[PDB]
Amino acid sequence: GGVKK
Amino acid sequence: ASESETLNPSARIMTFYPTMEEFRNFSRYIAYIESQGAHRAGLAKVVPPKEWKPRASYDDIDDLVIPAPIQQLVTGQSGLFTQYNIQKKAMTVREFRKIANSDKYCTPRYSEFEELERKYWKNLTFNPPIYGADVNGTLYEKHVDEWNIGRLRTILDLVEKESGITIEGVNTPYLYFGMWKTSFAWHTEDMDLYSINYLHFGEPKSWYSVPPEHGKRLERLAKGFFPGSAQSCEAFLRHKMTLISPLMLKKYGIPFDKVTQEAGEFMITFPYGYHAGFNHGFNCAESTNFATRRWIEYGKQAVLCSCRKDMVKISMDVFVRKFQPERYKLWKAGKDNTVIDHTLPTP
Ligand SMILES: O=C(O)CNC(=O)C(=O)O
Ligand SMILES: [Fe+2]
Ligand SMILES: [Zn+2]
Repeated sequence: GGVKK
Repeated sequence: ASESETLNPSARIMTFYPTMEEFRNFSRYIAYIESQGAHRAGLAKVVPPKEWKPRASYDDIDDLVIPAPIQQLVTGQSGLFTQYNIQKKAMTVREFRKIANSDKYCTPRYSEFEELERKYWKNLTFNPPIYGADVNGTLYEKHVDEWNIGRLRTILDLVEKESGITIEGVNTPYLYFGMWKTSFAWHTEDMDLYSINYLHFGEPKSWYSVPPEHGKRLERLAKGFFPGSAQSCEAFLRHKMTLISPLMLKKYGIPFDKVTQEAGEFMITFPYGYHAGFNHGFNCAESTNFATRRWIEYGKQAVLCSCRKDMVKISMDVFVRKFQPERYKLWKAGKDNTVIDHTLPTP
């Protein structure tokens, strides 16, 4: 999971 | 030095010019440039065959929405800085291009890159520019099957295939609209993956890169310069807020190389390859991460940031099981003491 930015 | 170390010994940034034939199979060409030691530098440039294009023209994107543009305030001195990203209300490419070209945020005049570079490091803390970064989407046309950042078909796809999990920017495309002085701090990719970067149009983007072989030395230097940050989060560089000038690197014996990416050119960063840079002026880049079998060991050993709870975390389980069955049981019981040879290629 997670996200860039 | 077993032939693996005799290739690209200086670990310098190499540039490749693939024929349309080589350019067609992405994963194959990557394995090839690595066979030439491109990975040693942590960064490689790939100029696509001249008749290749992923889009007709970009006169239509003036409308596109940058939902989360950011203002880059930089604080620091003597080659060491910390970048703080302030978020600004949404805006369109036209509003962005307008400010990017305005005489206020416009690219300064200069002769040789050496001079544009000196100005960057002299003025990065002045006139906080706006960067329309991490914009979800792609500019590739639906029919382009060569190096389409939207569907590279590498084993990184296993994350989605096996779990349905989507990680924006990692296994999905990201667009970056930059202007003069916008920059990207020193970092390796999430989970120390590979990254691909295509500069669609505009002014160039310059890169700094430290060979994976010397990554830890860069981390030790960084830790010493920012002890406060290091102790609250070992992997603080993943916060992407740390800027370090080439002169500081030079002064502390940390090997690195630089390269400038022109419009229509691809940049490839390798596992554990530390890099940082800045944009010359208005431009547009698209990027995403990808993986190869060689990445697996890096993924298993990547040191992640734990102080923030939204950071990219990928379960390595599916990869070890499928590509390292003999070690799955051992790794699961935390007894896999595999040492990584950065120069070695997937044999
Ligand atoms: O666009 C930027 O500011 C930084 N891009 C990357 O670090 C990349 O594509 O791997
Ligand atoms: Fe990167
Ligand atoms: Zn952290």
